[PDB]
Amino acid sequence: QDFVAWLMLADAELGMGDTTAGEMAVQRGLALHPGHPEAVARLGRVRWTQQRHAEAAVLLQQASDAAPEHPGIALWLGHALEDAGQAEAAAAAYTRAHQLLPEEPYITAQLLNWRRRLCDWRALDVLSAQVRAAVAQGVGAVEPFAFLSEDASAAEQLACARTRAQAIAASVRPLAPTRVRSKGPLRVGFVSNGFGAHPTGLLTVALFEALQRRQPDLQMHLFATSGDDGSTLRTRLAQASTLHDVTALGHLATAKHIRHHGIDLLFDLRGWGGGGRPEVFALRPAPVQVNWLAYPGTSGAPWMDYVLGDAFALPPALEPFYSEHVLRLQGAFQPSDTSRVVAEPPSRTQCGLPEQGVVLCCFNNSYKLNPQSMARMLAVLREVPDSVLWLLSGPGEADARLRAFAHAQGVDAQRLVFMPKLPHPQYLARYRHADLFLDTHPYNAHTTASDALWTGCPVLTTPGETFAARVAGSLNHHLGLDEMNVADDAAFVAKAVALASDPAALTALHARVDVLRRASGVFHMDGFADDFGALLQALARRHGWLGI
Ligand SMILES: CC(=O)N[C@@H]1[C@@H](O)[C@H](O)[C@@H](CO)O[C@@H]1CP(=O)(O)OP(=O)(O)OC[C@H]1O[C@@H](n2ccc(=O)[nH]c2=O)[C@H](O)[C@@H]1O
Ligand SMILES: [Mn+2]
Repeated sequence: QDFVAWLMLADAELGMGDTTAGEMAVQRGLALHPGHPEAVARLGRVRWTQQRHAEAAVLLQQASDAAPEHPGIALWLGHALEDAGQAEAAAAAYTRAHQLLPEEPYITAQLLNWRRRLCDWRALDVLSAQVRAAVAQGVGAVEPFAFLSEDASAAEQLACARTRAQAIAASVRPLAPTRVRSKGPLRVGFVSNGFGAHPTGLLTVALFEALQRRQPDLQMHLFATSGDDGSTLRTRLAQASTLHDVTALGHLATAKHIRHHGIDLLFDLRGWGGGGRPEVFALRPAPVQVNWLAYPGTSGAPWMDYVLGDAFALPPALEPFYSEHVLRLQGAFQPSDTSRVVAEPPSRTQCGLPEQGVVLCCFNNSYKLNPQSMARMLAVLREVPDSVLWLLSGPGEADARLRAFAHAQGVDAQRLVFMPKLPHPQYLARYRHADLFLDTHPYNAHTTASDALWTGCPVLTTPGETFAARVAGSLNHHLGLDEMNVADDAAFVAKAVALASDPAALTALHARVDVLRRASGVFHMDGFADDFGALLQALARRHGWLGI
């Protein structure tokens, strides 16, 4: 007959992963004091872990109303609103929560991440500062993936990453160590939530296909942390490897499953950004663990032996900012699905383009569209009379905010065009109307840059000082397109303008993109598989492998 105790014990089930016996406890808490903000909020947290995202928000909105000053409620409400797909309302609650506890960094950082997603730039500079300070001070549980959006050095990214990795490591007891097998075929494993219609699957599929044909001595094992999505990608990946569906397994069981298969080299294709699975790596189920492709920066993690980069994206000057030992592929670090035949799109009109005019384009998640990147794109529009800027439609009112900024920047708002979300092949097809792709800084197009070039659309970029800001530049460089890697904003604006105001030169550059996309190594997955396989083998011998 004890109220406080019920919620306290309901919390103990949560914490230990007890949705069902935890709900019995919360419900009985509500049967003593019905409508009490502390229980009403808690019931909404149940529904939320049970994945009843919409009922959660209805309940958490009650509490919030019953106590608009309770910061924990304000915050919990926001998560539910977010996970219920209500972007704008979600950012309002974090805005309130931040205002209730102006100096709680944990909240500031989630606030910042949501504003960037909605292209809401109010007091952006102050929030960015507060997040970076929090990284400095070790506080805030800033997430390394979110941090990539900030203009922060490689030194700051390492701080963020390694603090985060160290907190996780302190809560985890690694599996007993093991060594790379001495003899026999190498077992190489990759952990990922994106084996299907997602960037990781999309980038790695033709590569796994080539490895299957060309590197018979390496056994590729995919550990998929997501179920089968019906995509040809997922099916092709399963056909080109041994795919283990470990969706549903906890961290410990996933790590145990990897160990069960005696994986020699384990690759994190998550990496710091997915649902996670970070403790799966903290458990050290494989003797050599490699950060590659998925997370574009250092893991900062004591459980990660290596990072796999390339000479341009991960140049020598950048090595000290990586906790891992750095390995490099001979060409670009990024593979791609060179089996794609880009289809033909609907007419320009049907894609919301004017029938005439240069179409500048930047397809990229909203959080990469920062003021600096937008402003240099708007500058090109201002200098080139009939051009247009093509963007992906973003969440909530992001599109309207960009429109207003275009106006504020002296550009007719209607010269922005927003592509709705489209299955991959239809989206890829859109590039055939694109004249020039304008990269963002400091977080480049990554998968979208690969898409553009594969279709034949040039990418203009300003290689920066962190790996995430040199990816597009690495593709350009390995393709041979160095004139498309330029020094700074002024040079980026001047280059996009020289090209857009001269349609013959722009056409010549499309023809040059086409020759180089045929000739260069960037899009030869046979040679990528050879180089990848040889690296894997050399790395395994360095750890005792005596070969097949
Ligand atoms: C792989 C990589 O280099 N970067 C990581 C990726 O590995 C990771 O798993 C993901 C998790 O956050 O973060 C970035 C993705 P990143 O590489 O940044 O790729 P994004 O720009 O997020 O691209 C999303 C994907 O959706 C496709 N698209 C987009 C819009 C549309 O309407 N239709 C469509 O098909 C694009 O081809 C792209 O492949
Ligand atoms: Mn298995």
